[PDB]
Amino acid sequence: QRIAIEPIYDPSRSVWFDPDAKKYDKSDALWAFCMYSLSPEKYEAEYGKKPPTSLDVTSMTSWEYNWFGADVIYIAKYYEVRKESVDVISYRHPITGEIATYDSDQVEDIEDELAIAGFHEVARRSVKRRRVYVSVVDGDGFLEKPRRIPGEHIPLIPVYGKRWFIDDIERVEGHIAKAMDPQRLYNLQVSMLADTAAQDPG
Amino acid sequence: PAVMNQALAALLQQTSADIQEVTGMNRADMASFIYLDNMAKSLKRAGEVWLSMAREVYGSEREVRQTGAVVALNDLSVGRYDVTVDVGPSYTARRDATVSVLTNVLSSMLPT
Amino acid sequence: MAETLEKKHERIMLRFDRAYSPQKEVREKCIEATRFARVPGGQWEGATAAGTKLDEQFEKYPKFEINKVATELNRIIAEYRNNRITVKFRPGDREASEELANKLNGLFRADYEETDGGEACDNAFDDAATGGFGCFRLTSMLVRQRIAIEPIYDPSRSVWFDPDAKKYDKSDALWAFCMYSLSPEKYEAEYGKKP
Amino acid sequence: HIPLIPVYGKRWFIDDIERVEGHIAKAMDPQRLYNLQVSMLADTAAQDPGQIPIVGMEQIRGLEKHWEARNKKRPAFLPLREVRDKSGNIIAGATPAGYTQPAVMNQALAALLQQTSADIQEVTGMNRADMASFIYLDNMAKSLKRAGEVWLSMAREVYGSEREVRQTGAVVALNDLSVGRYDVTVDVGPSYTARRDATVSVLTNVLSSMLPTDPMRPAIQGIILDNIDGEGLDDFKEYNRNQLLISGIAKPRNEKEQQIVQQ
Amino acid sequence: QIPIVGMEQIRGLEKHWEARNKKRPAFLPLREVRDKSGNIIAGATPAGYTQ
Amino acid sequence: TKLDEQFEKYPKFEINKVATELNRIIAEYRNNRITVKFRPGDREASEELAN
Repeated sequence: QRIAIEPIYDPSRSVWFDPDAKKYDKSDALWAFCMYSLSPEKYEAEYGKKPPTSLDVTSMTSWEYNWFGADVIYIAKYYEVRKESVDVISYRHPITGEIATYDSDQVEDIEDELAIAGFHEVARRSVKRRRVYVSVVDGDGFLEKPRRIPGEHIPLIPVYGKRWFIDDIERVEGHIAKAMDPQRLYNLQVSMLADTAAQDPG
Repeated sequence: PAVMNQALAALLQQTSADIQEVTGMNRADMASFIYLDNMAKSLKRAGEVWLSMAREVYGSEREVRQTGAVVALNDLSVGRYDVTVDVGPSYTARRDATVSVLTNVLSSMLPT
Repeated sequence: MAETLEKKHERIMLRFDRAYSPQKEVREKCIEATRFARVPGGQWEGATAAGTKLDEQFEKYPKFEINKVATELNRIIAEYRNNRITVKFRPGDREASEELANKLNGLFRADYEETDGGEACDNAFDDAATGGFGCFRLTSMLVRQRIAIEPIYDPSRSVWFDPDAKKYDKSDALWAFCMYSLSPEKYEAEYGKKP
Repeated sequence: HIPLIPVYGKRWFIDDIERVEGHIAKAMDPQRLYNLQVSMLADTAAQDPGQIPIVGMEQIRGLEKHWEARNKKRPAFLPLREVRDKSGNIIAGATPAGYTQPAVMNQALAALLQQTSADIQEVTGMNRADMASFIYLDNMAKSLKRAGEVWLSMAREVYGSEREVRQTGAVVALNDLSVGRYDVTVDVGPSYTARRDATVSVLTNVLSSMLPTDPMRPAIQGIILDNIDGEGLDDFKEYNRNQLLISGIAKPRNEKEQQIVQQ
Repeated sequence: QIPIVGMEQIRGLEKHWEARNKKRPAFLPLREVRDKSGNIIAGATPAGYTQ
Repeated sequence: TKLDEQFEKYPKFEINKVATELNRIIAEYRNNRITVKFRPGDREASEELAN
């Protein structure tokens, strides 16, 4: 097993968080979405034959843009955080030290050594923990049923240029938003001068 | 012939000058400081998430050298580790990290 | 007259209005300033949709925005983010005060690092330098007990003090309010079904 | 104490009312007047770009195609008629009557552009005191001092009193009382991620103000190198500590060196 | 600046002067100033401009 | 505009001058990339753990 770091493409129209999270790093969030586009053939590869797909909708893109591709199929990943109750069933084995042992519920089922050198002793303490589940959904139903991922936090890491919290809404800014008006006014000035010059040469 | 009215010339100069004005102690004077500072506090959160995720994949560390699990196990009630998440320069190999700090220790020393 | 008996609640509500009224025009300027400097179209707010008929139409006046007041503010904020400063706990003249100071400002560092201290301080300074008022909170969370440092968002329209406190740090205050917004579903989560 | 810690940019108490100010309130009027100046200049410039000749209808009838293509073809001349009154007499020549005017950029607008652009930089901003960020950074320190006082008052009820007869606190959960105010003072200083940074930062300031002489300087360097350091420095650090403790500066921590290398 | 003209000097030709900045006219038409007897007293140029 | 029963379009020249500073900022980061550190603590075994 391994931990991997992967990139996310088009974050502006792909990542959506709980509207109740206010911190920079979104620590206090309880769910999130991560959308990505897909081709009909790759949707046929996994997820089986299936109906002809029901993609998600945002009504965001093609806003001043040309469309030619019907290879849309938008799929999303869904992250949940739940409390749940898990039984710690410690094999606190007296020998070779081993005081205050772990034995979470998900250990014994996979770890079947037939209890070589552990003993069982106190194993009847139930504790509320915190786990994270992941799922794959579309506009119709579940492409992949929920399963728990190995951690405690939502594994999405946001990066901002400049971020502020103004009126119940988080606001960001890059490095070119402030220069739109002078640039697109300079362009108009040059374009208007060119043809006026070209109209009456001599 | 054509004339190139005065208002257009004034607008050309004004807009061309304003584009540079709007867009941009040694470090803080540069226009790229805030972005490079907000990147560090994102990497700090990434480190925290990695630490929380690594215990269940590689197992707890514990001491009595640094020895982990046997086949696949976590250990619990071992407590928070004694490390602090920070940021620093990115190095391809460990040797670069060693020589980079040792050469900074040097060059601040009189020959003696 | 208390708890279930809401006779305490009318007093609380009256105190809210008494605290809100004096500091009402002051906070409007702070909010307007932050919005003027940060929101993309906020420099023209108040006019926005203004124009003339122009032969039975409603063409609106062009409203270009060339933001030139934010550069010095960014310089000031970068100045602080370069050198962040924190609490020190200097010792005294005694046999054991050295170890006492060491222990105390190690505990404080532990509390500041393992919670949202850095975010709280950065947010407070940013708001204070932009509008003029910032704030942050100091609570005690259960993890087997701990002191935690937390940020406060939108201090201008969220924090209201006793109108009888006059000092910089509001030491001589006897009550205060801290508002925050919430979603209907999260209101259903805790606080029960409720009205 | 109430656990809320206010932070102000600039604060004054004027008429029974507390008044605050940031760094952009003073510059709103010049900025939003500059915006209006630019917006008003743009469309005035865009209204009348060039010049067009003006003629009478019967002075050019039948000759429009020659004037239409005067920039593509290369005519040797352009024909036109004269202006005749109702009885057939000539009163004006064959030249066009006049031309339209292009945009002008009145002088008051130019003066306002320059003045407002200059005023924005004037209103908004011994070495430290000359900078425009000093007052904000000074008001932050006195907020942090109050935060320290609140934390120290609240920490006694959570971690217990200290006492000394080392610093050992409670047993299960207790406060102790009538132990009195502590012997510390709240201040501000640079913020460090780890303790090692704090140690090396002050030790290197103690150094670099010392002439190369006296035992001191090697001891300071040894103490500095004992802290700090990262990956792959095990052997170097052990070699350093050996020389640091055989010279009576390290105080063996009663495990192996007091009986092996110290002896 | 706005040109100043007489009412009878431009009647029936407003659509050409309205669109002089969008379309690219080869010229602009205008009439002369005539007195009560029908004699010409002024040319086809506008009388003046505002300041 | 129509322009005598056609649809000639306005010329729209584009002179991109806003990307130079953005490229400078990006080059600044790509020259110095920075990553996670994992500083040690004050304990007998924290050094090896951090390594």
